[PDB]
Amino acid sequence: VSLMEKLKWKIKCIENKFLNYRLTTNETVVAETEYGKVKGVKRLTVYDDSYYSFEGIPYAQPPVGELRFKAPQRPTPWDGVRDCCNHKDKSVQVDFITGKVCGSEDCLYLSVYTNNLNPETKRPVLVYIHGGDFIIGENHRDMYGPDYFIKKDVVLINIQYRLGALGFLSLNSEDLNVPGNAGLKDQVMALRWIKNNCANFGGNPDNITVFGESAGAASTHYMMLTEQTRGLFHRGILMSGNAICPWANTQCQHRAFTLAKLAGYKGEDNDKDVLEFLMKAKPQDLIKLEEKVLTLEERTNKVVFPFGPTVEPYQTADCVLPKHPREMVKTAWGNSIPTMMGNTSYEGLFFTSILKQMPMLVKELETCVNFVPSELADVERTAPETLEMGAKIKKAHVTGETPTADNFMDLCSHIYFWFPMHRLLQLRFNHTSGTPVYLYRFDFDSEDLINPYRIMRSGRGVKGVSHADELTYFFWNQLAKRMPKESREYKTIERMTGIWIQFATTGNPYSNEIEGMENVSWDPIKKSDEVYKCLNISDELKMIDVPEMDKIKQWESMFEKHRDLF
Repeated sequence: VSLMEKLKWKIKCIENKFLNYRLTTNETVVAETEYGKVKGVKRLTVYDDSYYSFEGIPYAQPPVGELRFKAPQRPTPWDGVRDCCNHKDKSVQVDFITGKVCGSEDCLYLSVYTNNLNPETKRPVLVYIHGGDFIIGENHRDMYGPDYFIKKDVVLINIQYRLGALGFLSLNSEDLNVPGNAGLKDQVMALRWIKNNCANFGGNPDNITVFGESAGAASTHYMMLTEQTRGLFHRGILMSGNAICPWANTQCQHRAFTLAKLAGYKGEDNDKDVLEFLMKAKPQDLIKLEEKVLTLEERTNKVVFPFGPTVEPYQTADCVLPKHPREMVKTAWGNSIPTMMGNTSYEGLFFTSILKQMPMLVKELETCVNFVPSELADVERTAPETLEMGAKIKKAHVTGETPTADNFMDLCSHIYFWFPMHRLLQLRFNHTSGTPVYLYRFDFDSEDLINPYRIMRSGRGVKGVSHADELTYFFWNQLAKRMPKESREYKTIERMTGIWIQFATTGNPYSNEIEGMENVSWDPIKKSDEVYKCLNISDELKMIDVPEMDKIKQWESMFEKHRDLF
């Protein structure tokens, strides 16, 4: 991120602070929770809608001291009224713009928003789990403002969960009670809080929808797979990701020692001594060093992040992932709830600035062997069969004589998003009883309204609908502005929030009340479908054959002689 962009961001931060003051009213309100009373405040939006805001509701004990690296524990109840009129800190992380460590270990909070605390009818509850690769993100309204959803009669809840090594350390030794996935266990505890408390805010505990984007989509999927959450919610929406994406989990049990060593540990590699050192470390030090943890071998093998969701090495009471997610799909309770899945029309445009920093990456398209699924490839990636599989990937994405950066980004859309979605759909049809799954494709391009992710990819002036570009149409953020009612952007806000709310309400995303949806016949995907249909969201709403299907089929063809692994 350039120094000019950093200055513009700082300016936006300050301006956003004073806008948020002007949007605060003097009306506060008290609501009940199982742990004690909370005070919220009525806020305005720039469109002059209003909503009651409760931020900083604890769903777990602060995971500090001996609770670091442990599963979340239930919070301590209080007498009196807890002030929830301001946000709490985010989980310790490297700030995506400034490059500096920020946040706090005291981060296990959720925020609840509704336009009416005493409505005449119990309301759909929508629960957003943010993305950020399990290493960044927050529920702060400078990125996740509820301003668009609260136009309608729903309850919206935005959770936090532990990130990085603090959320995802895993150790093999059963005696230490650090099996992994603390951050997913935070999500479980938040979902339990929501089921038990949403009625106090006007919500319907029999009608909860969980949704998330990127790592938040993998998280939502993990919440639909684990027995820990069986029956806690009733619809799921996976936006640009799922739990069988290659980036969504890793076996990180040996990496705690490496982190400890980077942080000054002088002892031997045994879990007990490694843990005692890590329990004494400053959390900023651990998070700052995480970028150095992956070894030369792991980088060679394209491991993306050192710490993340993992298959837990032994069983505990709070265990979230007892087997690989592909195996968990086969018995998952969430296969039996209405599900919606989708991606943007140019996911891989996310990698724009990486390709600018490392132009030589395009040389990987010469043979494409490094993109062959690891379960199909020989270790050296020199076997004739592996070369043949790489050639099939190359045919799918290299459209001209010389591979280009755009070819690379198109490949990225498939390896990270479309192909795992296809593999999940096909796996799941073998373990569900007709519960519907609906596909969307977000294909609306604008630079008149943006979100901070565009700054990350150095995406100013870049055309195309990148990963995370849809979040602009769901959440207010500090870069947003009021848009005219007749503008294409305003209409897209209404359509996206409208479709999500309609799906959350009924489990069917179609409604004749959404502008431009009147002539839409949106069927879910059937086991017998050879070509997926999706609702393509552009300036118009249209059912189409998924344009990516041909390339999806070319990826699938690598498994023709290895169908047991598909």
